[PDB]
Amino acid sequence: GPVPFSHCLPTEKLQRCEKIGEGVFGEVFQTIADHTPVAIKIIAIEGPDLVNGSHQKTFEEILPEIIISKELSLLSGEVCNRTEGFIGLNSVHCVQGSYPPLLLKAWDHYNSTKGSANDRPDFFKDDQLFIVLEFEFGGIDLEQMRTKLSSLATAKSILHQLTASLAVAEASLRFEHRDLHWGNVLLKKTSLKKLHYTLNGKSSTIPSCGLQVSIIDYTLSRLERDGIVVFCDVSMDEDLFTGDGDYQFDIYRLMKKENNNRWGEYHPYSNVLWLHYLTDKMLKQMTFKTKCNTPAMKQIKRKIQEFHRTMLNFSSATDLLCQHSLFK
Amino acid sequence: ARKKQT
Ligand SMILES: *C(=O)C[C@@H](NC(=O)CCCCCNC(=O)[C@H]1O[C@@H](n2cnc3c(N)ncnc32)[C@H](O)[C@@H]1O)C(=O)O
Ligand code: NA
Repeated sequence: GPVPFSHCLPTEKLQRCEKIGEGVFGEVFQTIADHTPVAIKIIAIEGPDLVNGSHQKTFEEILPEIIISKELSLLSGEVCNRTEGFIGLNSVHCVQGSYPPLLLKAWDHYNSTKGSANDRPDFFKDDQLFIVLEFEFGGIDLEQMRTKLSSLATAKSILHQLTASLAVAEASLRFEHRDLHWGNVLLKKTSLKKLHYTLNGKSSTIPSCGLQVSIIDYTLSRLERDGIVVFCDVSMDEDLFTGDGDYQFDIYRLMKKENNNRWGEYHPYSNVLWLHYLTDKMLKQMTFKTKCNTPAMKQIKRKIQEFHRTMLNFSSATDLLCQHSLFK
Repeated sequence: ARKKQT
């Protein structure tokens, strides 16, 4: 049976919620428990009414994200294919009830300061079901860090972390993220100088430049275990492929070209397409506190430029990681 | 940007 909101959000945890993100299908809050921040994603399910202008998803439609979130979180504890580059999953609950007034307070604060595209979630009845996903707090998204990074040396570490995590997930799970825009890449400070991963039993390190990258959001993702494929079939989607104004929206169309509109198949080239979009953001949208003012920094820039112009000739993140000169 | 929007 479903649980009340108070089971996931006891009073102290609920009182410390602040809203951090939103989309058509739900709301993300940060809170604290045992002195540690966490992120809480809340999605209404199974009801007949519109929320933010769209129908609610069913439990069966949220299950792929839950499964993929768990599999990717578990990669931090694996041996042959190990990465911490995907967000940790702490818990998942099915909750029943009206929206907590304390979360409405947080929602209002966000609407007042940042502005929301969503309806104020005050209209849910006491029989409403929700999925509540509790994740590790992964830091701040790359888009919000557009003006906050030190230099292009940091951009290099970010790209290497992303490529390695995707390669590990390709090897372990035949994973494709499929929606790796810069709102779905998080950055957090670390005191570790090197980050560790293992790919098909071979362990390596990546210089951190003081940041640990976490990939989030598996709504469009695909993976498999023992021939059972978990994915989102967007072959008939009437809006996903008609965006404009950002290279992001071309990526959906380019994935559809690569896979012939057959989303169950494994096409790890989609990971390369996203990494190209991310590299493009680093070179064109990100603005750094210290620019490339020395010969050595102009060299790093030239290496990332060379990555941008060559990486689309690689077949997967694994091929990029193992063969591209940027990572030697 | 989010992949889809109101
Ligand atoms: C496709 O149609 C799926 C659709 N999803 C939804 O509508 C559900 C809600 C999406 C929320 C989008 N915004 C974010 O995720 C932002 O919240 C912050 N965030 C999220 N998760 C974390 C964690 N673990 N730690 C820290 N911050 C976190 C980020 O700012 C993120 O950009 C869709 O819109 O894609
Ligand atoms: Na992580």
